Amino acid sequence: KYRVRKNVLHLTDTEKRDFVRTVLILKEKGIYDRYIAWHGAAGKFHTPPGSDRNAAHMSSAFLPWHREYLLRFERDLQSINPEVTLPYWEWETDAQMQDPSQSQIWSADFMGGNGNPIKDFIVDTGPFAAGRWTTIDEQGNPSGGLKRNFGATKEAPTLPTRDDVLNALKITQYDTPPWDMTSQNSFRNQLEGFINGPQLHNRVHRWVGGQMGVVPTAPNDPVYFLHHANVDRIWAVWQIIHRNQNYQPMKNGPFGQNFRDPMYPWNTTPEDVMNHRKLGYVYDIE
Amino acid sequence: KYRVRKNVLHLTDTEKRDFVRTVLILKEKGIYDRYIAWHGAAGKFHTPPGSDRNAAHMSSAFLPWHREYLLRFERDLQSINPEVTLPYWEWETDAQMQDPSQSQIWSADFMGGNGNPIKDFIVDTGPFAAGRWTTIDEQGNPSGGLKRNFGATKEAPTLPTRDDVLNALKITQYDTPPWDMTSQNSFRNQLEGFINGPQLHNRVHRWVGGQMGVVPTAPNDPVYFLHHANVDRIWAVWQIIHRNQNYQPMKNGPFGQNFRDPMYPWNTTPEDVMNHRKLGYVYDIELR
Ligand SMILES: [Cu+2]
Ligand SMILES: [Cu+2]
Ligand SMILES: [Cu+2]
Ligand SMILES: [Cu+2]
Ligand SMILES: [Cu+2]
Ligand SMILES: [Cu+2]
Repeated sequence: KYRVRKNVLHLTDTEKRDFVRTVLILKEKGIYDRYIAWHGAAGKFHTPPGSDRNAAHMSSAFLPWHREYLLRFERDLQSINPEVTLPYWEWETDAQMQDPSQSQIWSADFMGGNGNPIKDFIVDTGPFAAGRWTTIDEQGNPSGGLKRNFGATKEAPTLPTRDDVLNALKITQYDTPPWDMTSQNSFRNQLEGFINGPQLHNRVHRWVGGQMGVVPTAPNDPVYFLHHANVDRIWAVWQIIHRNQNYQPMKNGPFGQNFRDPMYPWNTTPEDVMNHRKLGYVYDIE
Repeated sequence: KYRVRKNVLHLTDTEKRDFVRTVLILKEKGIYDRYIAWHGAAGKFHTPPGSDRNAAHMSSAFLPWHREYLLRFERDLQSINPEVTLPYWEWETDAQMQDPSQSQIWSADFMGGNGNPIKDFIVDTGPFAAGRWTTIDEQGNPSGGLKRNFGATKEAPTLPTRDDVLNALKITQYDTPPWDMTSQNSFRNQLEGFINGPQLHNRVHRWVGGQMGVVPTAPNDPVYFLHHANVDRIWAVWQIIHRNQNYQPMKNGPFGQNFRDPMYPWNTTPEDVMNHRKLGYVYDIELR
C-alpha cells in the first residue's frame, strides 16, 4: 500500500526520464540481463515435462509468476533510485486511439517509437534505439538491435479494447482444468489470451512485434514490463471483484502449478504473491 | 557445521539405499527437474553476453555456484528425509584401482553401472536404469534414458589422481585475471580443469561420458551431485589451508563473478557461501 504504480500517460516528464534512466543503469550493470534470462529459462520448464505448459505461461502460474517477476524488477529499480516505481501501459485506453502509435508511451523521452521499415523495423528513436540498447537472443548471445512493428500481423492488428478487459473481468473462476491453453471459463487463460486468441495479453505481444512478439525474447523490450504491469493491474482488479475467489489449482495440478508450489526459477509460490498490497505496492486507481 | 557429508566409500548399505530412495522421490515430485533446468539456464547466462564465461562454469563463480547448487539440492533431500546428506565421490581414490569401473559407486544398489554398447550406452543396471528414470533435454522435454561410457575418449581416459588434487591444493591464488578458461596459477581454473584440460573436474565429466560428458545435460545423472560434492570438498580443504586467501574477483570482474554479485539463477552471492560450515555442513575428513 505504499509504492504507487501509475498510468504511463499520467507520468511527469521527470518521472518518464527517471524510470528510463534506472532501466538503463540496470542494463549497464548486467542486472537487466537476469530478467531476460529468467524469462527465457521459465519457458523451457514444462510442467510436467513433455507438456505445452511451462512455469510462466500457458498454465495457471502465468499471473503469479509475472507478478513475482515484476515485483523483483521493481525491487531492482528501487535499489538504484527509490523514487522509481513500475508504471503500467493501459493499452486498452490506447486502443480507442485512432492511431495508437501516437500515444505518449512511444514518445522519444520514454519507450521510443515504432520500428523503422527501411532499417528492417529496427527501433531508431528513444532511449532504447539501436546503438543505445543491445539485445540478447534465446541462447544468451548478443543479437544487436531492438525491433518493433506495430499491428503488422493479420492475427493482432489492434490492441485489446476496454470491452475485452470488462468481459474478462466477468469470468467467475481464476482457472479451470486442465490448467493450460484449452482451459474454458478461466480468467487466467482469458486474460493470458488463449480464448479464441490471440487476445488481451497475447494480443499485445503480437501487436508490438519485434522481440515483444516472441515470448522467450519479449523482455528485451522495456515496454514488456509496462505491458505486464497492466496485466498485473487487471488481475488485481479481478481479485477485488471476485473476492471470495482464490487461486486454482489448490492441488492435483502439475507440479509448479499448484497454490503452494515453488514457481521455477524461484522458490516463490503463488500463495506468496496473492495479495499485491502486502507485496508493498498499489496501482494509482486505489 | 553439523550435517555430515560422507565419502561414498564409507556409506552403509542402508545409507546408500535411503539416498537413492530420496533422489527418486525428488524426481517423482517434480523437484529434481528444477535442478536440471537450473543448470542449463546458468549455462546460457553469459557474463557478460557474448563471453565464454557463464554464471556456473568457466569463471570464478564456478566454485560458489556449485556450493549453493549442492546446498539447495541437499536441503531438498533433508525435506524428504532429514537423515540424508549429500555424499561425495572421492574419484581420486577410484583412479588408483587397476580398473576404476569396478568401484562400488557403480554397483546396482547405488548409482548403477556403465552404458550398454548394444543399446547406444544406455544404462540398464541400477535404480537409474532406463525405464526407471527419465532424462530431459536442453528444452525441458523427455529424452531416452541415462547414458554412460566410461573412459571412452582419448582426452580423458582416466580419472584424476591423488597427486592431481594435491598439486591443485598447492596454488595460493583462488583465481586470476581474466577470470576465465585461460587463468594461470588459478585454484578455481585448475580445480575446474582447464589447465591442460581436461583435468580434475572436467576430466571426471568427460571420463563418465553420456549425459555427464555434456556439461549442460550433466545433472540428468545423479552422480553429478556426488561428483560436485567432491569438488566442493576439495575447495573446502583449500580454504582451511589458505586461510588468509579469499575469493577473487572482489570487484572489477564481470558482473555475476564478483564477491558480492548474485549468482544467476539465484540472488545468492559468493560471499553468502564462502563459509561452508555456516551453511550447516562439514565433510567427514574434517572430523577425523
Ligand atoms: Cu520447451
Ligand atoms: Cu512472460
Ligand atoms: Cu507477456
Ligand atoms: Cu551460450
Ligand atoms: Cu555445473
Ligand atoms: Cu561439473
